[PDB]
Amino acid sequence: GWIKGVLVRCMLNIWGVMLFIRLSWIVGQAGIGLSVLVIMMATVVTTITGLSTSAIATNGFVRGGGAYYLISRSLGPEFGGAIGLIFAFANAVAVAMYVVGFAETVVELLKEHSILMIDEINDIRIIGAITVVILLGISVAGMEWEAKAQIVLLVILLLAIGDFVIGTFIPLESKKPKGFFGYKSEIFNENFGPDFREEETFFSVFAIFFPAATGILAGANISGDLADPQSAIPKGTLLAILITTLVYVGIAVSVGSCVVRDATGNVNDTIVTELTNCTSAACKLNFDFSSCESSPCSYGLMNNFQVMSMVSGFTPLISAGIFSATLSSALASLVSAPKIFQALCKDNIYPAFQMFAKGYGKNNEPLRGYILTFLIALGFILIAELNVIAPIISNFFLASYALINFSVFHASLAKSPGWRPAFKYYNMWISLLGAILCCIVMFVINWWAALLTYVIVLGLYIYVTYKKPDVNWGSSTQALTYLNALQHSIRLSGVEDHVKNFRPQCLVMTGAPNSRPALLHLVHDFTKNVGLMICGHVHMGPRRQAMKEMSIDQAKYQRWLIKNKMKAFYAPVHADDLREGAQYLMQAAGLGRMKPNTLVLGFKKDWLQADMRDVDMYINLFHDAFDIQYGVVVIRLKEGLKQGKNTIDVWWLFDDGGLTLLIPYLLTTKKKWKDCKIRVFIGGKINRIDHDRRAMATLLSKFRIDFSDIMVLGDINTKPKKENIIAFEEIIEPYRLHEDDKEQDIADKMKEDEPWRITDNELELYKTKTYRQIRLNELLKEHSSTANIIVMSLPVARKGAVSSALYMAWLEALSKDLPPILLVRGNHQSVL
Amino acid sequence: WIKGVLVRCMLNIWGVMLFIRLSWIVGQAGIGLSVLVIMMATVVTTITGLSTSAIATNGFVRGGGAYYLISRSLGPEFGGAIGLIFAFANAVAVAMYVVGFAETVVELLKEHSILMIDEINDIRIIGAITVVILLGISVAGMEWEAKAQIVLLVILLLAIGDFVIGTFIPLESKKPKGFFGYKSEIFNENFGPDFREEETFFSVFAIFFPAATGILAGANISGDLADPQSAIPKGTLLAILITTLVYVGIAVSVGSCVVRDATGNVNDTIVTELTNCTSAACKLNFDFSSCESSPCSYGLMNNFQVMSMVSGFTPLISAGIFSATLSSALASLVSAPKIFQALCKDNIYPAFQMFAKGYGKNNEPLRGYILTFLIALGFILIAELNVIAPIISNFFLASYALINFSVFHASLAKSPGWRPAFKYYNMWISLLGAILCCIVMFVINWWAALLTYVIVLGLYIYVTYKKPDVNWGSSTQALTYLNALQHSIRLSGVEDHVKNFRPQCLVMTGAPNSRPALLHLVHDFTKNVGLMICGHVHMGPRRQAMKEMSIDQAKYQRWLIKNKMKAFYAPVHADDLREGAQYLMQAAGLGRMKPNTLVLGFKKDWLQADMRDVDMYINLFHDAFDIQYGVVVIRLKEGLGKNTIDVWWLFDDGGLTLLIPYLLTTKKKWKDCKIRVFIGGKINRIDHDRRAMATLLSKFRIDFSDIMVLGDINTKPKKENIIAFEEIIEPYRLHEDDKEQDIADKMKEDEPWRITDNELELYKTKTYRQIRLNELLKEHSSTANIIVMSLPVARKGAVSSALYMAWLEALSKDLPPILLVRGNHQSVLTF
Ligand SMILES: NS(=O)(=O)c1cc(C(=O)O)c(NCc2ccco2)cc1Cl
Ligand SMILES: NS(=O)(=O)c1cc(C(=O)O)c(NCc2ccco2)cc1Cl
Repeated sequence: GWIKGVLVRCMLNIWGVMLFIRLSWIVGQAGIGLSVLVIMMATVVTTITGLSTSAIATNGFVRGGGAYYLISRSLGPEFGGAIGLIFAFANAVAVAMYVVGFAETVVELLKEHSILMIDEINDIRIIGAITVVILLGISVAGMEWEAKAQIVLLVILLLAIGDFVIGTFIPLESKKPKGFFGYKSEIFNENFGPDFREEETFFSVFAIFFPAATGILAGANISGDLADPQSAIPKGTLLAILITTLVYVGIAVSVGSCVVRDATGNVNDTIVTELTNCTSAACKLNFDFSSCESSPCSYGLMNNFQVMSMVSGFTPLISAGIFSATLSSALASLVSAPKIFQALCKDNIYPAFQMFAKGYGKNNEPLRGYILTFLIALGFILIAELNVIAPIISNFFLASYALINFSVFHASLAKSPGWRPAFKYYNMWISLLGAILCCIVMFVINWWAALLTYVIVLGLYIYVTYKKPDVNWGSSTQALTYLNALQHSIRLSGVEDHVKNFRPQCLVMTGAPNSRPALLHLVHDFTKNVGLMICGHVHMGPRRQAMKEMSIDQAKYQRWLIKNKMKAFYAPVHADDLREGAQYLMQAAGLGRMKPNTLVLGFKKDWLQADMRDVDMYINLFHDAFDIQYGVVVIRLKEGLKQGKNTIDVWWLFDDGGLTLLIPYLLTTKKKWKDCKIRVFIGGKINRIDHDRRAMATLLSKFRIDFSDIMVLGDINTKPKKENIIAFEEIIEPYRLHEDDKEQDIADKMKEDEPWRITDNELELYKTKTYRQIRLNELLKEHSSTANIIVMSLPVARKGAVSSALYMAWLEALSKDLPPILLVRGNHQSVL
Repeated sequence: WIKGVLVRCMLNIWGVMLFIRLSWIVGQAGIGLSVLVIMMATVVTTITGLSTSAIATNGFVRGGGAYYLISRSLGPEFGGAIGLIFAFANAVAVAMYVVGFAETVVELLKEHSILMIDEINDIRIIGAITVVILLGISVAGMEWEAKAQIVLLVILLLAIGDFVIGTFIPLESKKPKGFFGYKSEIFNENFGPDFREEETFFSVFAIFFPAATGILAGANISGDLADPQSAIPKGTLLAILITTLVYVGIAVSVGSCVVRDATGNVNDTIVTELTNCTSAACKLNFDFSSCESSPCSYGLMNNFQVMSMVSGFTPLISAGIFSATLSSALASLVSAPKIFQALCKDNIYPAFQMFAKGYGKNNEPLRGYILTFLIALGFILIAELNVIAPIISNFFLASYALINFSVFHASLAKSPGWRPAFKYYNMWISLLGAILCCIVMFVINWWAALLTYVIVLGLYIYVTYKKPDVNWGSSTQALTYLNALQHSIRLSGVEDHVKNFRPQCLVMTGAPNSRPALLHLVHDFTKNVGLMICGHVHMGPRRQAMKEMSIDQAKYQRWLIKNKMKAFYAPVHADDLREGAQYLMQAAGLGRMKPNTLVLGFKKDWLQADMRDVDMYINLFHDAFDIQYGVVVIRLKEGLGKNTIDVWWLFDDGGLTLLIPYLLTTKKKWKDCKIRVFIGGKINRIDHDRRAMATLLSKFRIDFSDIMVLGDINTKPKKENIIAFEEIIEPYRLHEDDKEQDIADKMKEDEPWRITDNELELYKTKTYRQIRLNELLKEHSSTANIIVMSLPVARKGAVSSALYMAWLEALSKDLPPILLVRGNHQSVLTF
């Protein structure tokens, strides 16, 4: 593997302009020990983030290529996106940092040669604009060029830092005008001072140093391909942070022991005999610093930001090295950030940003993404001063690192993916501690900008929480949502008591979900968010071709159920007939306590023109649903289409456990039937109108129906009319067995060859039930004609007590021409 | 309803800070700043009131505990978080009110002549004694809790009436101090902001926020209302409206009545003299000099009896302070232990369970009492007032911020039980309120805010998965049930194609109490990578089936959740085992969580059992294969080199034979694996087949120890094993050649399962292969933790069930735990 390549790229990202152009003021403002402290703290947080991103790279997404899929699925759909935004924005503003550094170095280069000084902020702005022009011109195309240029340039950078540690080794009297002393002992003692002359504090110089150590995420996940991408990249990058920390400590100590804080650029201010009062760094010598305690100093350590780069020997090589380092870091940042934006746009967790992904050229680079990154980077370039801008970039890098640490901690704690340890010091608690320390430290720097950072993080969490995108868990890593669903189902199965909640769970026995859409919508009304709907389908046919047909039907009808705004589980079964497959579904479907407890059938509207064997299976389906204590709900809709305008009439005619009252109430809460007034109809005696009405009203207050009105009807149990019974017997006539007219042997033959014939004996035996059904239909047409939905208790009979033709004729006569009617019968156990 | 809970809420909110500190606050801060402080505290309290109003209007009829309301509406995690924070806030607020009462008592002693010691220590001793007497009243005060509160409210309104009457009554003795009734001349000097001795705008707000607290404690905590859905919103919100405006009124009247600098001395009664005095002190003649140059002792700044100086009949006003403070303390000491015991009974904190127990007429926690009134005395030791007040303010702000953020989070993420339907509620209002609470939480104190942030974050981390690991703790099914709904829908909506294959097992063992080791072995390779459904076919009468199935389901699910098994007990009712297994294979599971493999224990004692049962058990194999399922036949011994998991790969069945050992290895008990993969290949360059199988293994991430290629299969075994097999199958063998044709025909049609001599002659090579494989397993794999071999398979009706089970018994005769695995041709590197 190219541990060499990863090392050189991570180094070149760290070894930028903040590496060696500001450390002079870092040690001049603070001292030796305090600079060592800030370097060590930046090292601690950087190595915690390095261990975190090492845990990202080596395991959990070892096979997975690319940064963003790994950071998303190996962590969580929520956690990856925020990291992407903040770290991309941090790179975008780092571009501004490094071009400002190049610009101020160019200003210093021009100042000595130029006879006059143009506006300094304007000079920095125009030079930075030109540098970003070169940056984009390089970043249009080419990656092997940077892959070689990094190895080309790291040697020159090491030569530059060697020139720093060697320029003091050669002293010179011409170097004495500037306050230069060669590795003297007094300088280190002078510079080991904990609080110093500049008003800025410790956390200020912490911000001034911190972005230099940032950028380690580039080689771990942002880096892609480059031969071996795993199992040795973490060790190489960790070694990179370690060696950068060692060289930072070395150069800080060397510069602190090198040069005194304030200096006078003159041959004067040298005292022949003054051993007392220690005016300069060299107390007995006092070569340079005198009379500049209150006067501004031209070439001071803290007063001049770049004195170490000017007083180092062979300084043109230093000047070239500054350009090389800052341009290399700028190229790295500006090839990173736009592709980060484009990657998050392509994954489209946030469709509001999705159009930024362009892929204009042969490479997938975003042209409009390049323009947007150019604009925002130049916007931060508009601030031509580096001292206050550097904390801003520090804030977003350190915040992104804190989010990475907390994401790694949450991934280790939850371990929804594989997420092996596969690392030394893989501990999640140390990552949590690093994240907390990062949060506090980010706060201490620029409390207002920090508060805006928490605001942005909370807003990102707010957006990603309510909106669940089928991006990474949805594509190629469905194991995450599978395990979440499995864990939630196991948790649900752990509840001890089920008697508290009836929880209406429906098994809709409609074969084709695309067919009968209004009935599926009506079922979805009462089970949308209160219960489980399972749209069963019994596929009969050859068993050899059964499995492929069932699979393709599952795919197609599940796509249909998801496309329409429904929450249904398509469950297909293979059986010889309807009854066997329905038995399969009713006794076996569901997981744990997500098992259907009501059976929902559509009214068989073609029972007149269908074979009576199918009607027998329909009625026996009613009966063996009642055997398993299911609740039968029969829906008869005009399929040529529901609108809620006035009322939803409920006809409480039987105590079925309260299902026929529970379903209408669940209809009201869906905001489609919000403007619908429940008007319960009950059957009581004329003398008992007040008692029944009052008790029923209290019973609804127990169901919390909040009835509009309750009307008691004495019209039931009367002879319906001459016409309606005529129509009923005309409906019966094709299936009626006229045993009176036929001979007894002929009647027995016609009964045995077709046992579904309705006879004259049980027609007169069940006369009162038939008259009750017809009378109820008359009352429905009179009182419930203007109603959105009608709910009544469906009639039942003992198994074999009635012919199937008679039972379906009762169901047809009861619901003849009404609006959508919902005949409900429930198991006798209470639903409260 | 209104007056039942308004009295309690007004007693709670009108506390110690109404009387002694309001004058001081409107002295340090101007009247404009006092109005700003009271108004913005009112904004915070009203936002919390709308949040808790939505919480109460969430659709459950009556919840006893307000914490339990938070729990059933938002969830166990947030419910526990607000419960703990609010309980601690009430516990420390009890100490605050005790310190306030002790302050009034000690400064009344200073009003009198008797003073035992320095007033600072007198605060400590009086606070301790008052904690003792409040314990004496606290244990059982049912008549004091209900009957005395209306009297206390009457006394409090009486006291505020005397305050107004005192504002409207000038007197000569009030003239040396600051007292000028409702005049602009001192309103001019008093309007200005005059902060003194390190005081800031947020510090006076930090001590003022204790006054506007406990809006939940007054009415919502008790949970005894005629209309809990509707009276709770009107009980609190209107109370705030009848509270804070009264506050504002005082903030005006004091600012209009008493001067910012008042000399207690009677010496500086200036004669009517022509002196300018641009300061408002001499606008009316009395100078109030030398109290601003030197330390002062009166005038909204250096005294707190200035409000008592305003009001006549000062015993009545002092009784007003006493009644208000003790009523607030009594409300807090009732609120906190009840919520704390509800936390323990909800089992969110297992270590806290010892606090739950209590005895009495109504069960109350004595452990909670002793801990709260111990930490109260711990805060009594800090006698300094404006240091106690900020930490109670911070903790109440923590409770309110957590409430608002949790309500907003439940509204945002579309939580399952979220239909509040409150008259005027907005989720954005709650979010803004939580943000404002966090900001003003920080600004008043940084270390306290940091400690609160770190403790609530640690609590959130603890309740993430450590508590939902086994027992999440919610006794309400809904927050679980509907939740799984979306997740199963979250599983159903994804287009998995055939890319995602997971081991989804349908174990067929009727009694999970029997064969626990087999269930553990199945759980080993399906713990976190698939679905495991233990299925039971209940045989018996149909009439008593449902109750028997319900009892068995409850018992076996409790057993499966007690032992660390993640399984679903799925019972089906059928006449025979084959029909129930067909039910479970066809229909069990929902969405993408449907069984993919069939797990069958090896039918030991099949020699003793009737051959019809063996025939049905064998027909289970052929039914599973038809529905395209995978069959594993574990012959784990039920009595319970080095550690090794041997894999004999003799057939290409979709890689399940290799997938099962890999899933075994990624477990704690099988961490040491040393997988040895044996394969049968014809005699050739062995290394070719070895490296091809090695590449196929490296696809599976198996980390093999060695692939051994053995060609000793397909040879005649030893004669001992063959005759042993012959004696095994002898009782079930129809010797058609030995006997006559018609006896054989009678025995065949009577017993179709009899194995003929023709089946033995046809399948001689297969039988020899099975018994030779058994010899090879004994020779090569005698010492191993697990053996996994491809399952023998025959076409339907080709072999008798006796011969088939004799093959399965001969193959696995005296071996370690052996799994005979056959899979559908699906899992070709798809996992
Ligand atoms: N309401 S119905 O009688 O016309 C009806 C109709 C159907 C239906 O076929 O849609 C159905 N599904 C079972 C099935 C058979 C073939 C495919 O699915 C069930 C019923 Cl009850
Ligand atoms: N693996 S087995 O053949 O010995 C077996 C064994 C059992 C078993 O009895 O545990 C079982 N349960 C079904 C049942 C019927 C009546 C009671 O349970 C099913 C099977 Cl396949």
